[PDB]
Amino acid sequence: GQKVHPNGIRLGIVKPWNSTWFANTKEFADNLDSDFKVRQYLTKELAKASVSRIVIERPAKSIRVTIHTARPGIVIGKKGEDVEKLRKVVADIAGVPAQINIAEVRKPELDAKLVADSITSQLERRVMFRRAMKRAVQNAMRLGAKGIKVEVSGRLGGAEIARTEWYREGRVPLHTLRADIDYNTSEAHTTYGVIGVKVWIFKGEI
Amino acid sequence: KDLETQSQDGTFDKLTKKEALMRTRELEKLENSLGGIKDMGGLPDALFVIDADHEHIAIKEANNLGIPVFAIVDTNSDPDGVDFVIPGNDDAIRAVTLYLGAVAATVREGRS
RNA sequence: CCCGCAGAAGAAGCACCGGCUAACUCCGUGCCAGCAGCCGCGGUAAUACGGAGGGUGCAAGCGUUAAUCGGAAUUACUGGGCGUAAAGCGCACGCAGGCGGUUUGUUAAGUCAGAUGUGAAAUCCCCGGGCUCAACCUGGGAACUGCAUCUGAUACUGGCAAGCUUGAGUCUCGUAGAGGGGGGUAGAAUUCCAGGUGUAGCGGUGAAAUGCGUAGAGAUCUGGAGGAAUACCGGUGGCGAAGGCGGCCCCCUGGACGAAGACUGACGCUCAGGUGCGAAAGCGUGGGGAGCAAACAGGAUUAGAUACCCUGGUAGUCCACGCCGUAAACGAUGUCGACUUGGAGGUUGUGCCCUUGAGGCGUGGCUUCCGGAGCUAACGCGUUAAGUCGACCGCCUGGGGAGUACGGCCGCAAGGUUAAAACUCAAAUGAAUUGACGGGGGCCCGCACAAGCGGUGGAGCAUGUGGUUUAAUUCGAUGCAACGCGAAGAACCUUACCUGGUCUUGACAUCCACGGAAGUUUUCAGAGAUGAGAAUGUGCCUUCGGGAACCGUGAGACAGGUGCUGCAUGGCUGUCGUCAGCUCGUGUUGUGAAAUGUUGGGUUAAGUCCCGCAACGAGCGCAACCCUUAUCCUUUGUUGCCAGCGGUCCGGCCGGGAACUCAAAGGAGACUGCCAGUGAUAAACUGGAGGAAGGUGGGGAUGACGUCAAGUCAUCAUGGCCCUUACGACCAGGGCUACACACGUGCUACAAUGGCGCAUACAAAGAGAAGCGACCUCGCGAGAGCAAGCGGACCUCAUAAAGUGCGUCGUAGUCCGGAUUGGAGUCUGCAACUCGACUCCAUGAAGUCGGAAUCGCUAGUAAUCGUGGAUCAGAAUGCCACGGUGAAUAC
Repeated sequence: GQKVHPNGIRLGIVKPWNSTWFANTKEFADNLDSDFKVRQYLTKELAKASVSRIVIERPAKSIRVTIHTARPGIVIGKKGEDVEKLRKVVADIAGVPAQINIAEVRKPELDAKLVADSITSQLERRVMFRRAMKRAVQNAMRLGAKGIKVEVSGRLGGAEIARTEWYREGRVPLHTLRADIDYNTSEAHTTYGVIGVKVWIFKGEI
Repeated sequence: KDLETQSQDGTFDKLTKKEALMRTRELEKLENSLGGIKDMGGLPDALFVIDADHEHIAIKEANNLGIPVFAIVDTNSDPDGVDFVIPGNDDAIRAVTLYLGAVAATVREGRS
């Protein structure tokens, strides 16, 4: 449209990568398919687990799955059973042993991915969007976030004509590279087509 | 208040003198504006005003609040915005000297 | 009316459900069927149409229509309006009519009090009563809002009488004035006529033409003839009822206003009908006719020009006497009277203090502007009121029809005045607000123009598009912001399009039943898909009635769809525009839409910064933060480098060295930081120093709120609707490359700052493992053989090209140019015909700087030379990077 992906532009400077590893020009292709494949799987199983980001590091043919999650209880199951269950297939997809390692998140409502899910969650259950949308914004201020911005679009509220209503509280300087802005996006599959949600958080300042 | 601390003892060289100067001249801005009022922190209960011509702006505002006003109104002033009118000169230099000191003593003892 | 009998057995529809208005969803149909009191609903997702369910209202009735009233204060007596929304007669005089100052007495009409006569009963109302209640019947009262008579009251209005003076009017002395009619008169100027002087233009316009002129104009001088208007003074200055009225003098005459008193004694204010006056134009009779000028003509302008412009020009405009009776006849504001803060002015009288010095202190008449309260829809009005009241008169009742028709009246006529209806619409209209826009104003910016350089449009070829053709020329993009675009690369593939051949639980996914390792090997028919066999292997755990696997067959859910709608959508993108703007909080002004902040003075690349200020703040943007580039220090020294030192096949090649190049990390440095000057001692701007670099040092990345219901359903995701022995799937060949034709974007040219031959000099960046490939051998060559080294500062791709020295051709369609064409070929790939690139020999066209028109560019840029990379087997003049060479001009 007009704006560049907030995450991408600050990668080199502030926000670190998500699939951190190395591979010569030859095998580069294959790893991408593999690393992508597990990412697809984790979304498919840990959906009802509130998983924000999943790191895929590969040192010396060792597929490392670091998951920055919210609810370890749901992820580990009992005594870790679920994790080591996941360990099997993941190691199989990547073709090499996989030490699945979790990472609990400080504030579930301060990560862009997770919150967007909540907005999506309520819209996936017939919740009046303005109440749903605004609830998250109050939360960012109530958790101390320096700023927040949200934005939904589509057939919102069952309307025929599609419209895009956004919201804003707090300082969100997107043009300042120095500052860390946890931005993320999620869909919203309702009977009224797909609704899209975007959320920004001026979490970091430098 | 914060800057007042930041100025006499606080940060004055952290970035560069040029912008350190910025806060200083900014301190001057807030200085002439909220200088002699910073300690109030609430709402006053009496507005003693020298001229009603230049300061009708505040009078109406004070009148708009549950507050009494005392104006040294002049021949070209509207007394209808005042409560306890004080006719006479306002702009004469020596005039206020007589005025304020008279008020100064009354207010000095008036805490009895 | 009462009693017994019998079984809940005989006994509830109607309208509406978008809003008004109580009450909702689903399906069906698709600007059709329809609906409807109104606004409006229906376009393939209808709460408004039809049905179903649920439900809201009323009930033996419930909806529709019609009709009266209500709401409608949209006929206003109670109870409206007329500055701009409909509405002040054009102004005035004035009979009837309406109303009328003040004092006293008087009468008692109107008015008031009481009583009386009457005001039919019924009905209504009040309290009772009677039918099982009620409806209904009915008792007594109240009321019958009125009218007539009689008696008291006498304030207010009326009749009468007598006054008073503050209303009105008269007189005396003065004042200012474009007040009106009549009679003379002065000067400037224009036109014409008569001469003198004198000579090729004059006049007119955007330019020009018509026209005037060598018969001698225009110009200039003198004389004369006339008609009309009065420069300067001249003034939101004066007079007049209004229309109007302007040099000067005279005559006749109206009105206004003032000082001071005298006098009459309410004699008033308004006013239907009526009478008079009443701009310009127009009309009639007779004059006058300079200038100006409808009509008219010619000449231009123009697509046309019955106009705007120019040259002429009649009626008219001027006078006399009559008529016409209309104007945005307008402070769009009827006349008269009273009361209610102020300020600055102008003009005309007049009393007083000093005229002591162009003055100061007061009181009256008219008039201009600004604004208080208040009023008002707002704008604004505002002691000259649209303020607060009183008297009287005119007039309005949605817009259009229509100020018209008809008739009356008046008119010489043109017309005027008086003044509708049917019909049609659901608005019309005013004030103000936010914007957008202006062939409106001011301020500023941008390769926007200008100053220049080089291009396209003309040629050939490449590529894309429209059109055409076709079995198919897949589908999408199609003002700027599509047209070397999606496509970073169509022979098969790709591929969605066509013909023909095939399967249809399928090419792919999961679950079921059963059998079979998987897989490898080989042959036939077929264009291929596939159909037909023949063999081999028979592998992991034992519930060993089977795993898990991969394959085959059959069933059923489905799988799949490059099928439609980007106007159902997310995601992603372009453009306005890297333009400097876009907004919110609280407060404040406004009935409110909103405004203020964001405006103003300076300033800047910039709502950047300072100051001012009913605004104070803040956010998003601008900037900075990030990468690269220009300089240096420090650190490391390979496969990179070579100064000071030795060995050399003088090759950084071998020791050796860590200076330098370079490479790579970390920092330094540049911030108006310093000086002078200007400027508000502010921001900032101009120049200078030092400095590698100077005013965001270059460049890139970065794209605000929103706009185009802009692109995309075909990258992907995805609501609907649609196909589903098909629009799904496999296959061979073809098509996408077709070609009377048009446009776009490029490359090569058209040459001598140029072509060709020989030798020779100087780059950066990047790629490379079914990949790049030297050296060497063969060939004229594209390539072939063999092939170290390198998955990489070492090796390879890979010999830089322009350039430079020399020879040479000598302005030709040529030693230019290179398409087209024949032959012989190499490589790639199963395969080169439709349809690959490259080489060799031969061939040799168009084209000699390109119409109207139109694009890019402000410094290492334009232009020009060469190079590499992604896509990819092969397939670049495209796209994306690199370096060489190196301008012009900016008032």
